[PDB]
Amino acid sequence: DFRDIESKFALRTPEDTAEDTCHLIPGVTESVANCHFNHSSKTFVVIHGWTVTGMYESWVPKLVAALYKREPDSNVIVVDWLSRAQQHYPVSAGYTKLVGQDVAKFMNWMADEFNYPLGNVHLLGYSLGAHAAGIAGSLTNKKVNRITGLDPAGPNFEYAEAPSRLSPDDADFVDVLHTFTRGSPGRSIGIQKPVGHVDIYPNGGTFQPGCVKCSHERSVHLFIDSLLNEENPSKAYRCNSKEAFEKGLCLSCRKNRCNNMGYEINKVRAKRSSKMYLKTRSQMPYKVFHYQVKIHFSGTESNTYTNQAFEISLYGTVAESENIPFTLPEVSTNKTYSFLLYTEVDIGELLMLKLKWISDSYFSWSNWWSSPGFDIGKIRVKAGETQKKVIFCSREKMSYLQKGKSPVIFVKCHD
Amino acid sequence: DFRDIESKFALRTPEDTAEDTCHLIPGVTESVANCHFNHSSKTFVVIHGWTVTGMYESWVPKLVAALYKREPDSNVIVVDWLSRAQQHYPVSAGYTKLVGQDVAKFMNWMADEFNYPLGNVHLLGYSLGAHAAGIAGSLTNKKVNRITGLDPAGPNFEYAEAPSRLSPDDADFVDVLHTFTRGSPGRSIGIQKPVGHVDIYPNGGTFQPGCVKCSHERSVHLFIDSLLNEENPSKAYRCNSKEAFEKGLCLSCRKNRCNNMGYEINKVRAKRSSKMYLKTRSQMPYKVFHYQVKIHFSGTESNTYTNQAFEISLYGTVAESENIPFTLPEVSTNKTYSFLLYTEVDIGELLMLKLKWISDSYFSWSNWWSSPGFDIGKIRVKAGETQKKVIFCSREKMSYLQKGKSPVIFVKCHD
Repeated sequence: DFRDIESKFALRTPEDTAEDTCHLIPGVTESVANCHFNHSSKTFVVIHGWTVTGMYESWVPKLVAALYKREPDSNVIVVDWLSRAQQHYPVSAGYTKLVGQDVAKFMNWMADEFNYPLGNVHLLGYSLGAHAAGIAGSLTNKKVNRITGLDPAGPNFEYAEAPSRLSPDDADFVDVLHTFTRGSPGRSIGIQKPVGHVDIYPNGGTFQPGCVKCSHERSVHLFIDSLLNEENPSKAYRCNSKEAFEKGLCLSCRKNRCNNMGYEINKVRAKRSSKMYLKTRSQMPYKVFHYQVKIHFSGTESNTYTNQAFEISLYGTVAESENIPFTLPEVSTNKTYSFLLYTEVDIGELLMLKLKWISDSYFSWSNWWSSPGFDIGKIRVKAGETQKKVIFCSREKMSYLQKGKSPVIFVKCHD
Repeated sequence: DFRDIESKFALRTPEDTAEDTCHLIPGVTESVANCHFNHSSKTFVVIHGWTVTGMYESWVPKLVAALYKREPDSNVIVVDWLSRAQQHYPVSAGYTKLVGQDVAKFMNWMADEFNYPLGNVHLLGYSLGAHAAGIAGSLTNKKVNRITGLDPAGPNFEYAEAPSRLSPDDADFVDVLHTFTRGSPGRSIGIQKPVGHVDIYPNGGTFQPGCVKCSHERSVHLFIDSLLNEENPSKAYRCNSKEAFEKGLCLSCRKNRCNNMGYEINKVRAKRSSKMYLKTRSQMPYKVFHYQVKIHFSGTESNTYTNQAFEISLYGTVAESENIPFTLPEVSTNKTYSFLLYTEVDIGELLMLKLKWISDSYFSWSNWWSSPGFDIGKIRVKAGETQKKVIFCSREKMSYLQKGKSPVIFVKCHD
């Protein structure tokens, strides 16, 4: 052996939940005999990240079961961070480059022991483990092809240098998921910067409101539910900022302005640190569909903004939605607005649109159980997947805005 | 003069509400000078019917306004029943044939005074006036072409002879409207027999539930709203009985099994005293659309009938309906039922069907807020107008019957 590794190794098997089946000893010894290894196989390696107490991360069994059922003949290896974990948090950040040197010796081992092509390997991890993976990928003699960092750490790595962090040149393709950008960068965990080729801000990137501490457990749950549901990947959209995407002007994707999420990013490289966006549900598998609208208003009386309590329903060929309350901070005459539609079901082909503006909490009455209304019609839509430039229309009576008991309907017409 | 008429005559004008403008004196005197008459015109004559007190029927101004706006250059003439009215009710029935002889001398007058072709005249009336009109049409030397009797009388004319009543041979085409067949034939007003070529039983023919006495008054209202709305006549359907039509097996009209109502009966004669049916609304103009359904049930558990509290909604291209509660006295597994859909609006082309079986009054709970349900799908429909043999289908989840909060949806499919 060259550098005596203190971290114990474990090449895991699908018949293993939360223990070690086969320990791979360091040094150039027997490796394929005790631990099963296939050269014509997939090698996805993980790093256990920062643990405050002495505990192995409880989400490993569902993890290794998910990657083993997703890909047969898989070589999954985990390292023990607890050999150099139970110390101070910046001191653990100091030990990140030593464990990076350890995994550096690891992928330098079979580079000449087995002469691996290193074009079929995967490296992934979270918190300080993803940072050590980025350091190791920065060190690499032969450039690694893929890395999916999960939710990284915070105030230890502030304006650090590129070999000491994740970088686009650290791999052929770098992906990252900032679940938790909430709070101060110098205090809270999470970096507010597009550190990789692509970066994700799920549920706005601040925090998932499902409510444990709910910051990296999400980042592994959406990844495992992305890789299980391989036939319908979640479609992320390139945009400029959080609120610009929330208004919904970044859902065209006529050119490369949108891509998938999770395991398959469709192998698009040479990126300019662009911002890529999603919304998500909470505690059911996360395949939220997206839609954007182009609403039109009219009226010569020129009334102004009052309230944001509006609800809309949707009926379609495949499924149905009851009601989705939303918030529009500006509403007036002769103006076009837009807001996002996040749906838990696949509506599919469209027939008609249902609208219910009761506003029961925020000014339902408005001085005669009715508001001074506008005339609403010619609402256009755009689907978050593929393209749908279709034209709708309204009818005569229910184009008027009315506060409470207002079942406004819409209808498709093509002429 | 041959027979000195006691009834005063009035050839009415559109500038007349409830009075006499021009009195036409009896006997062969001047007739076209004082009262305006055009030979190339339409002559629709009326008879004021039975009045308990001394009163001219208050619905004459809207009547004569409606026939004058419907047909320009119209010769409308009314007689005074009050000359021989204010006596006993069978004694008034005795005077019906004397006023029939009076109007007999009337249409025998210009048969040789002006040599009228008598193929452009109309005779109409109600209560005993329609009976006297039938007697006069039975007497006629040249056969009259048209008569629209309104709601006739009751116990005076029970199993009477054909010259003493309305009959198919009394005219070329005889129409009648039994609004009120409720009660005993020997006590209540109204005959329970197809006295004419066609007969109508509106709202089942018992009574219109709009709630005055609400009987004959209703009759004249549906006739005037039929003649005002000439572009969309109410479509009556030939059937066998009241409940057979109420179940809805008489709405095909592939052959002559349906016709219009009001003024225009499409000139179909030589009838075999068939029963012809309608439903109607109350105190708005009466153009109720009709639909019939072919619902299918399934299930091997073989559950039986419990309740009849079901509600259904309809969404379409043109309009919408909120909910229409109905009653089905038999519901079970693997059985096909049918019930009528009476709508106040024109739904038009169809997209999808909405069903809400809350049954909040009649057993909404059913021991766990849910009932042991059936699987429902493949519902066919048939429009009351023209034909619509279209095929629909259901989806996977909401085919199950559930008591309360049950938004069952349906979808059109053609493959």
